[PDB]
Amino acid sequence: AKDGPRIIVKMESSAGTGFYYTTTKNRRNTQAKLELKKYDPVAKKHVVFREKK
Amino acid sequence: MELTAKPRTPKQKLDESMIAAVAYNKENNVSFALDRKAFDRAFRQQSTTGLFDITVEGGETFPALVKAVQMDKRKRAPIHVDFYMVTYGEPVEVSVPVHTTGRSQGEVQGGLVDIVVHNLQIVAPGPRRIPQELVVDVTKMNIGDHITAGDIKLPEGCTLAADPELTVVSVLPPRLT
Amino acid sequence: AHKKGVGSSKNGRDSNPKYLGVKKFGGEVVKAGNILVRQRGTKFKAGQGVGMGRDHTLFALSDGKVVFINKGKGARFISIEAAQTE
Amino acid sequence: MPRLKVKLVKSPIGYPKDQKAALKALGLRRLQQERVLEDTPAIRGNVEKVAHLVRVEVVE
Amino acid sequence: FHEMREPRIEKVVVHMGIGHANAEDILGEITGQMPVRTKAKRTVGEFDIREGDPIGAKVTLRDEMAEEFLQTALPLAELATSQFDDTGNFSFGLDVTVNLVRPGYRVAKRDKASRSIPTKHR
Amino acid sequence: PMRRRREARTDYHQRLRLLKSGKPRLVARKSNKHVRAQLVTPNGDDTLASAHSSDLAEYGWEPTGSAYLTGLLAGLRAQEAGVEEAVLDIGLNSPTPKVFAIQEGAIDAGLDI
Amino acid sequence: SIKPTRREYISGIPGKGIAQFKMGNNTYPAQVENVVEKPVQIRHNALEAARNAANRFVQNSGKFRIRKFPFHVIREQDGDGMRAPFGKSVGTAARSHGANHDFIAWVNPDPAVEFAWRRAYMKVTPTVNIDSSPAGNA
RNA sequence: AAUCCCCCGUGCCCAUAGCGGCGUGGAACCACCCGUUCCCAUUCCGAACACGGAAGUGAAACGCGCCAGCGCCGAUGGUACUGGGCGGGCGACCGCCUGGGAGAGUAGGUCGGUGCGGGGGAU
RNA sequence: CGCUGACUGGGGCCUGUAGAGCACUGAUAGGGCUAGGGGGCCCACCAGCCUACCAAACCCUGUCAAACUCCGAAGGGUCCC
RNA sequence: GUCGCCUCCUAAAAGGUAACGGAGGCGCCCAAAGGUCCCCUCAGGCGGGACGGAAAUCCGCCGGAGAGCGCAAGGGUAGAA
Repeated sequence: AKDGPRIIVKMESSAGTGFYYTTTKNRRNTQAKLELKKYDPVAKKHVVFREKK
Repeated sequence: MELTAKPRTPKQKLDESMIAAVAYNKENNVSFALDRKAFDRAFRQQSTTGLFDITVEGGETFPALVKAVQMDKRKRAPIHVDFYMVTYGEPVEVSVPVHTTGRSQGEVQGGLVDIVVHNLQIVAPGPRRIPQELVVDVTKMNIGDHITAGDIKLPEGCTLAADPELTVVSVLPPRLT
Repeated sequence: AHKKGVGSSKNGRDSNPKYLGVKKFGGEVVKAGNILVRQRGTKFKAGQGVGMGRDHTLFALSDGKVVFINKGKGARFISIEAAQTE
Repeated sequence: MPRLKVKLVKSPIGYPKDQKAALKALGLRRLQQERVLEDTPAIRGNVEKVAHLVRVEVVE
Repeated sequence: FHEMREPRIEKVVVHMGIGHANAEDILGEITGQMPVRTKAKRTVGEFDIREGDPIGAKVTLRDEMAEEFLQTALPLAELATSQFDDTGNFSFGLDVTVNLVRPGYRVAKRDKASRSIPTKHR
Repeated sequence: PMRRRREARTDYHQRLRLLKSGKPRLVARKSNKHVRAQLVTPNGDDTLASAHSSDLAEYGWEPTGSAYLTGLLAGLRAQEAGVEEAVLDIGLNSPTPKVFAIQEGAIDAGLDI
Repeated sequence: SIKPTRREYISGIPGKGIAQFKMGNNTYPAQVENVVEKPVQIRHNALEAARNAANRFVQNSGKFRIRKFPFHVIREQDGDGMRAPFGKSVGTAARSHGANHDFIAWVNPDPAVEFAWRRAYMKVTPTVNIDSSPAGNA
């Protein structure tokens, strides 16, 4: 998107490998290297999910 | 005094020499009668300031007359009045005037004057029991003084359908005090 | 290379609110009443409003849709006599 | 069955849209002509609105 | 009915609060109903401009508890006069108040028919 | 405010929450002195005195049991009617240990909740 | 009836600049007054004035009361020339709704004030109506 | 057990039920109440939420009644505005003919009306 | 395709200018009650005192609003008959 | 000068319309204003007391919510967002 080194930075998150990812917008603003949550890659379902990229 | 009509004809009526005016009374009404010529005379006297009544079929010779109306129109010539009597001993809604004299205090010496947002006095003394002309003027006037409700000074019939402290009549600088 | 002031001059753009389907017509599982999108429809007609009473839409199917406050979200069912046994 | 008998007057030339329809409706071809109908508030209405349109007569 | 108006406790606070950490801990030991509220404003009448800080201390204490306090705390205060305010209630000292409790007090608590507490009962 | 926005305490709307649907308003009206619930179901529905502390006297087992039974039974009375799966009605306060009690009733009452 | 841009974006929230209401003196009955019939964004200024000159010629007792007051205004030449016209304000008043209760020469027997107002009408602008009130003028 | 009086859960009509002034009720009802080990529980205390239980009380919330002062409701006859038709004035505008016809303004009206169930109260 | 169409009669459901209205809001005038500034007086840390000048807010008499409206029509709409 | 887009007014009352006609906001953001389950009852005014004399902090009364909601308006609306 409109890449603006302004606390506005786009990122994703793997599925422990579940394989690929899924969309997400972000803001250093707070918690830098902070970013985790679960989902479900083509890999079965669910799976921890770090976001960092 | 007299005034007739009551069918169902306001336009033409509301025209010529006869002005509408409902026959209003606690419990019943009856087509508008009267006339644009009587209103005159009488009204001219002092509508809701004294009271009388007219003989339509000797029907019911009672008082109460007007409790509403208007010379509305621009021209300033009324048309479409309200009429309500009172053959009861409940007479409240009674709004009769009150006059001073000229007592010299701020005027004939201080030139000063006085506003009278009052004049009238909607109260409720002894039903069918009021002096068409009640006067009360303890005098006093000038500087930054003022008198209103509260003080006042009511005779006989102890009503006051009104309140205390409020638009009585004060003395202001017709020029400067 | 900028813009100016003291020229307020600031036209406004377009909207498109409505009551679509108004009150009491052939009811179709589709946009009920509208004046606040993202809306959250309801059940049958609506009668709640900053007015007092209520409004029936002698039209019944799945559901309709609200407008956020205005109108008055549905809930006071009202399938309509035209919802009995065939 | 109050049967109504109206005639044609003051050409609707350029006059209100609808009004005209009420014309072709009630059944109004050429000018200053005469037609009749049943009271029927329907037909009635229309015509009336058309009022000034021409002239109504209670006939049969 | 003289068995009415005739009193029976009703609340009674006792607190303090400075444009600030712990001082309320000296508060906890004297009783047991910690007050945690946030004063504020935005000026320099003390250096208290900070309009959103936690300095307000208020150790609520009606009935039961207050009793132990009214008790062990009523001796060191020397006055008994004036400090008597209208609304059947009063406030002395480093910060303390207590309210009367005539029979027509509560009702003023209802969300409904909230009788604006008549002035002949209180 | 509108009648229900100047008083205080209730939540009726947290009743209408379940109103939407799910089943009978297995609404349980409490008053310590005892517990009383009905069964407001959608459509200007009604009820069937399914369980009350008086209906069968008020016993002498306090909270505990009371419920334990009032419910059960209740549940018994209804499933005779022809209900089945009824939605719960916290009527008021938080599913207090009472509440929870009655609750049991239903459940044990076999009237699914 | 072209009127202004808003009560706080263009020009709304003023004192309009004028010379207040009441003058003369009381009076319970005597109904002495003035009103109109003409429609016109009553010329503020012209207004303010007028009425005043009224006092200028009398002085004291005669309800020099007056029930008017402008509160909106026009605009015109300021900027380019004639085309896309922004707006420069000036001259507020109030609509004299085709006649109505003007100002009052109210008092017992004091025509020495009737003539006044009179002088007051003369002035004004939109013709004016010379009149009396409930009862007349004594 | 398929009638009225009462209280209790409680619903519809979004104040003709609100405010408040005086009053009445506790056999029954309901609350306040009596205590706090354990269920749960207060950012502070079992005030509120809460478990167990008599005595005490109707004070309080509360329920029925009376009171128009504040409010709420609100006609008839009536005036503005106007759909439609046609006239006057250069003029801002005025008027007529035909169906529609409010608010405010006096009368007065109101101190709810009515559902279902539960406890009784009427062999 | 064939009576569905402009239009009228009926029936619901809507919009809420004009008007009007003042409890929402913002004006605004005559005034009463009042505290803020006065102002003259004990010399005035007195924070005690009277009162004719300006006011805020509440109360009475009044009045303007397209970007105000507790109120509310003319009329237009839309589905059905 | 100005072009995009969000709101008011203009639109005459369904919807919708110029004007270089009125006024005002946006090319953000919030990882927790997210999802639910559980509790809360606003501004304000008045009356009484610490540090406090605008302007808190607590305690006791009054309240078609006038506060409340990251941002402009407008609708909403505590039952509550």
